Amino acid sequence: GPSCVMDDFRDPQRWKECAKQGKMPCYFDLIEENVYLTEMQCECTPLSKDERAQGEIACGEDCLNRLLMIECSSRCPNGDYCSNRRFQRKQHADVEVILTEKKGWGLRAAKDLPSNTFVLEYCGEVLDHKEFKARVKEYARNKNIHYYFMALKNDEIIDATQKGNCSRFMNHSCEPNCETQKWTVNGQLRVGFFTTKLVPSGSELTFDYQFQREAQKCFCGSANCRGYLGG
Ligand SMILES: Nc1ncnc2c1ncn2[C@@H]1O[C@H](C[C@@H](CC[C@H]([NH3+])C(=O)O)[NH2+]Cc2ccccc2)[C@@H](O)[C@H]1O
Ligand SMILES: [Zn+2]
Ligand SMILES: [Zn+2]
Ligand SMILES: [Zn+2]
Repeated sequence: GPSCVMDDFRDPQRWKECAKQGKMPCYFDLIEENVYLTEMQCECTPLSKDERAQGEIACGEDCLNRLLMIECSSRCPNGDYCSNRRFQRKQHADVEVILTEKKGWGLRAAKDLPSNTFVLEYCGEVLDHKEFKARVKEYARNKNIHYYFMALKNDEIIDATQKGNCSRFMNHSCEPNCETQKWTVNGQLRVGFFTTKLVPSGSELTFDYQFQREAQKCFCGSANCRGYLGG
């Protein structure tokens, strides 16, 4: 019933207004890139203008970068035509945040999304496994229902609880239709959601949310459903 679009979140005044009549999620800090505490060229042959004209893919599936899960930079053999800079160009799919029967807010496809399609970056604060643990107990002491945690690399856990983006409304499903993929962008590892199937317009977007220890009941609906979240 109550949905909103990506751009609803860029006005804090308007949003906190919609927050008070439950037509938008609880407020948080919207970010495009990741917060921290401190922290090599493509090899495809160029396409012509003749080949740009029929829309044939620049740095498509045969690209040494793409295949190592490393995004091109500005100085790539296809430059602007290069299609393997999806993170940097924020080439996100069309998604609305929706309200789910029992899961809190969720994410649905506003159009048909083909398989292996960049949905969004999971952005947030990047913590070392000390900070993260302090935070887990801080949040358990706060009795926060929801949990916005994810491992990135050894001693690097991304926490969207306070600061983050609409990727954090992605819900679990024991039979999902997206997966995480870890990508390098200027030698900084980044993590985005990518579709694993042909999600129809209107359908909820879901992944296999894996995490440590009150194990939460799972309402994914799916047949052959674990029954609880975790691992
Ligand atoms: N099948 C399900 N049954 C029951 N509860 C479910 C559920 N799937 C999701 N939940 C609820 O979601 C919380 C986490 C969610 C917030 C989304 C929530 N809807 C909200 O409104 O904030 N983030 C996940 C995440 C983490 C890191 C990167 C990306 C995503 C859970 O702790 C659970 O409460
Ligand atoms: Zn290439
Ligand atoms: Zn390229
Ligand atoms: Zn389930």
